[PDB]
Amino acid sequence: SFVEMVDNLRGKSGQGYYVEMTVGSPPQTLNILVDTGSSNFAVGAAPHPFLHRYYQRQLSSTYRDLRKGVYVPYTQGKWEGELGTDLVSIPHGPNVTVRANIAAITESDKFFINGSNWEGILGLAYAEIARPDDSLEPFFDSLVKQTHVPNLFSLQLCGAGFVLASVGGSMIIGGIDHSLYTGSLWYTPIRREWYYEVIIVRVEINGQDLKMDCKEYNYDKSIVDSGTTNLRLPKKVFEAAVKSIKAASSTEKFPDGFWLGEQLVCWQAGTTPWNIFPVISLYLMGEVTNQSFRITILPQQYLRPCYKFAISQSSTGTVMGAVIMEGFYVVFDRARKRIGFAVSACHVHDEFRTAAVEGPFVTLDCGYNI
Ligand SMILES: CN1C(=O)[C@@](c2ccccc2)([C@]23C[C@H]4C[C@H](C[C@H](C4)C2)C3)N=C1N
Repeated sequence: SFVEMVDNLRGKSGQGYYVEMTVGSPPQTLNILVDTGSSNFAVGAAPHPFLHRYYQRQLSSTYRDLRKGVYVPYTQGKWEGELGTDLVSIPHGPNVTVRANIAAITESDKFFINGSNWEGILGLAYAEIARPDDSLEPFFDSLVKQTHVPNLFSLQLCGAGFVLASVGGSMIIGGIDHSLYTGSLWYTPIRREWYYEVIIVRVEINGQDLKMDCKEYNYDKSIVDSGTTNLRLPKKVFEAAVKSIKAASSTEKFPDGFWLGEQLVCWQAGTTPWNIFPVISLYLMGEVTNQSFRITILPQQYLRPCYKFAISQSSTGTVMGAVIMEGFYVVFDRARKRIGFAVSACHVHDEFRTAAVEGPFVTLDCGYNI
């Protein structure tokens, strides 16, 4: 039953969402970040100043060494680990246990987050981007293969809403929980199975079309990534977006340090002039060629709590992260190579606007080949 997976996600604002998992025998309890933007099940497996718990392979009777190291450098930092398998469960997920690949993180740099309360990450993307290579079967692949769990999962990230603020959410594994969304689910095709890649065909700020060649929206790719807090946009699209948002909220302006996601902006006790900030609609390619649908997000989503501007620039394509997912119920339909969006039952909104998922919208080549 999906009811037992509701609210199985926790986290601190901007520090990601984690689900509780157990690894090894006896079950070692660990909080594991849900990451649709990577493909490795990787867990702290050695002491670390930010870690209060970690995976201890020696304490596990069911641990099996793969005798193989793995080195994962990335832009912001890195982590190194040792490959092995062990029994893995999600106490508030499917009532199953699977033998999955586990990257035991023995050393890392700027990977773990102070006070985040998670001790590892669950890469939910595809084998193509797994480390060291695509032969290391990702967790969800192992789960589907070893169990009767449907090849599909869905994320309802709720955020906070009215010490870093606490967020809640749900990861429904193996199906769709209809109590988690209202209205209709709209599907955009997963362009290719590595990241969860999609195509954005149009963008609007307060109804105003950005009027850009749609290739710019997906340059060099667009992905859905729960492991990213912000909505991240390619340079050219980011600037056009910020310009439009600066204009719409012209009435009393802010420091450019705020627009850069650096500085924060403060009112007090529900005096925030939400109405001054525009809505943002991303049109995603529909399942039918010349069709599309839009998801519309409020300032309550892209201003995260005093608030920070949760829209930032990208040199690696569009990243639809938490702040865009938080308005909606997102279905990662791997079995049908598509991603569904629907208005979330928990999305934050005032009494004049609401996050929306609306389609269809017709057009009369938006992908960035590879
Ligand atoms: C964009 N992104 C990352 O940089 C991160 C990552 C980097 C390298 C390997 C695997 C995953 C990361 C995961 C977690 C949360 C956040 C900071 C840090 C730790 C890297 C994103 N996961 C996402 N989606």
